[PDB]
Amino acid sequence: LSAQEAVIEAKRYLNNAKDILRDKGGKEDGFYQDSKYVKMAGHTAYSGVLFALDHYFGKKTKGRKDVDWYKSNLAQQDKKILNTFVSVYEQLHLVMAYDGVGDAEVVKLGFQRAEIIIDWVERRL
Amino acid sequence: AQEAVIEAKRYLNNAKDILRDKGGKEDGFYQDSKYVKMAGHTAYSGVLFALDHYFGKKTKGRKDVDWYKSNLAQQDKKILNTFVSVYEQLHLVMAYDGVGDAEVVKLGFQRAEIIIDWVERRLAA
Repeated sequence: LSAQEAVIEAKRYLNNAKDILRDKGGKEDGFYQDSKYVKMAGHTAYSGVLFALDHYFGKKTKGRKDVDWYKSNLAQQDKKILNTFVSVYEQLHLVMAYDGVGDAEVVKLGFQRAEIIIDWVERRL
Repeated sequence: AQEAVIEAKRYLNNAKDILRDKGGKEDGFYQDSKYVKMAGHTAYSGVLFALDHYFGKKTKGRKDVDWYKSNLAQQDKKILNTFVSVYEQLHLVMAYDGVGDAEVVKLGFQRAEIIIDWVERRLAA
């Protein structure tokens, strides 16, 4: 993969996640009621963010890549984007992917934050 | 009495004041986690204060999140989901992890006022 193919794929995970919420999330009264699809959507969107960051940054020697690894790298580049990322981690990786909670307005914001990180990577590119 | 509702709102507004005065907001993120945590805990404790006054007492042990959820499930599902989102945003993301995405925090606080108004509005039934 290359600069822009990597960023395109990242954006496809995002749109796949939005598609999942739209089609299977069961939005009623501002909340996605079907928890398993909130988790799937959150995990997929988060993975899109990590795909973009995985390419934009580097490959790491010695062991698994956790939230800290991403935090270090962003913290050297752009504090706004780091903060945006920690917010995406909280909203997509923990609230959605782990807890299964889909407050639709909060989710929309969390995806806006993920798209900001993808579009950042693409701009820096 | 049911100035339980007023005291709940004092916690919420105190929480907003702490973020304004000590949260260190920058580029849309509160930079000082200490105060994000404090604000979150205070706002969340406000909501619990209104709830504790409406639902009263649990016969054995201490309350936790499951006690509030099962009490709210018997009452109304929109309000259940609203409270879960409060729990996610104010108790987990802010109070515990110290993450303050100001736009997201605002929604969390709107959800909290929704719950306090629901209490006020049931108690005057």
